[PDB]
Amino acid sequence: EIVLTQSPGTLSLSPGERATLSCRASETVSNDKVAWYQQKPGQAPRLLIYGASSRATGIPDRFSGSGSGTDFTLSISGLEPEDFVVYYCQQYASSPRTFGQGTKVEIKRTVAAPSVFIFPPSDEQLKSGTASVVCLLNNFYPREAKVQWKVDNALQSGNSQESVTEQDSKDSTYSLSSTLTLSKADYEKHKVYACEVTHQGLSSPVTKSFNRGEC
Amino acid sequence: GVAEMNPNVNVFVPPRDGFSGPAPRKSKLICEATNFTPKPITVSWLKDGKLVESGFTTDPVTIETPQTYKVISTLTISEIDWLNLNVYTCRVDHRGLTFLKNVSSTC
Amino acid sequence: EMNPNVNVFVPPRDGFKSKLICEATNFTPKPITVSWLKDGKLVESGFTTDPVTIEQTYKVISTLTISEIDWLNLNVYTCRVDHRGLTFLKNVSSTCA
Amino acid sequence: VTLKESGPTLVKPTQTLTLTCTFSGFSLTTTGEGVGWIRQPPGKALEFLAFIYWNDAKRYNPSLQSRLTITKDASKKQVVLTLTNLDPVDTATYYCARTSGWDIEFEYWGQGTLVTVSSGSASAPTLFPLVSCENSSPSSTVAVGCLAQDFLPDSITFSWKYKNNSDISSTRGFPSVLRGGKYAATSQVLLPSKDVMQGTDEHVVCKVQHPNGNKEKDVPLPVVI
Ligand SMILES: *[C@@H]1O[C@H](CO)[C@@H](O[C@@H]2O[C@H](CO)[C@@H](O)[C@H](O)[C@H]2NC(C)=O)[C@H](O)[C@H]1NC(C)=O
Repeated sequence: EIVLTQSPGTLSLSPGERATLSCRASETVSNDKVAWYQQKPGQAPRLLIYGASSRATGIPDRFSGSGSGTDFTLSISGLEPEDFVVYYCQQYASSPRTFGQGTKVEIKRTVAAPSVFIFPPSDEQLKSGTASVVCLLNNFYPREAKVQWKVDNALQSGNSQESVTEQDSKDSTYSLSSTLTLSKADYEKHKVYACEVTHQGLSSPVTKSFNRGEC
Repeated sequence: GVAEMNPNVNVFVPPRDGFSGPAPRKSKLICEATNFTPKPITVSWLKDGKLVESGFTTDPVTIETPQTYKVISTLTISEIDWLNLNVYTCRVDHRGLTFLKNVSSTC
Repeated sequence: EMNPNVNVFVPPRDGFKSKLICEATNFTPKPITVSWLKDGKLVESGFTTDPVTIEQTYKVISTLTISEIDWLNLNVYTCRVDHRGLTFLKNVSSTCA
Repeated sequence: VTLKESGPTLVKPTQTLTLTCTFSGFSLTTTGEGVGWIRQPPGKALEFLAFIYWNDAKRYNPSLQSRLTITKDASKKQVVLTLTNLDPVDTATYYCARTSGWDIEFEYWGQGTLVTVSSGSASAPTLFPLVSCENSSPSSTVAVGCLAQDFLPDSITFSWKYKNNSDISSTRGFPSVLRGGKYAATSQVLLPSKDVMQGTDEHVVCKVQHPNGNKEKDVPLPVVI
């Protein structure tokens, strides 16, 4: 059992610069049989380098591998927009083999203030016995952001899944949606529902709320 | 993205001594709508059944709890036309509803 | 430096409370003060001044709240305009009253 | 060299799952060549299930030992995978690859197939209107969305049209999340404020193309101007 941990989880790079990916192994690998893989969301993963030193057919020469033992580093010269995908390091000397956590690289951009909107549940949806309150964040950077739900001054926990979109191809920004789920009877026992959004580019937190019956 | 109210039509006319300048003297007419919602509104001037297509300027709608707006329009008129007992009518179109107000110099 | 024109509008002869509009146009510079008078007495409340707009010339409009009964009682209303140290007074009254 | 996967798109928990990896263009006769299965749950990394070498040599993962079986049929040139004791947390997309030697591992990858493991049934999606309650802050623009709920499997495409059947470029698609045995997703659209204060059209239609029904609910705009 060889545990592979990759750090950092997310890194922000710029086109044309150099990116270094680190792969940590829990023990030495015989014959340095470590390979790297490239995977794009939607499509299928593709092999780039096998044995950490030999490239495969149809792979550009800008990808270079180095290191041995328990430390391996992947260096890429001439970063391209299409290369901002997730990369995994894997060793095939274990039998059975194991895969690492993987690292995601994003395009570096400036900080943009997000937009917060809250939609109260519709009357038709209330008839089904389930109420869904959404909290939308759009055009923010970096991806790291805290979304907290506060209703009647009581902080909620253990009831938010949280969905986040991928990086925009033309805007390079991120968006996420937070959904509040509660019982219909519990909904009638609360008046004000608000989600708090905290951002690095905002001096003070912005809070949005609504009054039951006015929407 | 609370209430809807029908627009109110008010017409302002110059007094008997409100005409000045070289002969022929000219004055202005003011038609204003207040406490109306939604914002869009159409302002037109009618003179003895004839639409006025020149000599008028309408100020942009500005904000004066239901939201309220106000609109100010100015039409240039001649003293001779006023003395001929001509009737000036302000045409207001709002959400498909038409409101007309008739004013005259007769007591 | 051009003296501002003083014009006061009156309610229609055949009926409409109402409002009084005093307009000063073709004046320079932009700052200007407009007040209202009632039978030669200073008005302390019931009047508002709209922000000055650009028609270089400027336009300023003032609104005075009046009652229907007092207007036709031959009350004297005067619009006072102060500009470049000059004061202009215009007296108006109802034609039919 | 190419690979193709196939199997059921919906399987109930605590049952038997069977997948077939269809490959053509090579034979599993030379040494070093082998076939392996790699799965990846959404939002997670790749997971190694098992690998089979030549001469009927198979390897299994100790974490999943005594739970998977590997069988090969040279006549049909396709490996058969059997999965027992299905669990909702094990839902992932399964891929198979060919190793062209001892050092070149997983040189060619196929396309994969989504195998959803949910106790529920493939019911028609349910749409719910969304009315914005924002006030005292019109800002640059406003947003309006459409709540597609109770759909399975997750395959939905969103298109926004006006009352006069116009075209809108939203491109705002949120991924689905498993909540209470069902996938939930939200879709929004950004529209300029000026266009809202214009045409008398007070509503727009939300359209979803799911292979369980062609319902389309409309969201009435509140209009601000
Ligand atoms: C459907 O109605 C909308 C009204 O909301 C039309 O949108 C207007 O027309 C122009 C020209 O197409 C658009 O670019 C603008 O968004 C709208 N105009 C203004 C002034 O806001 C839309 O064009 C109509 N569809 C068709 C096919 O005519």
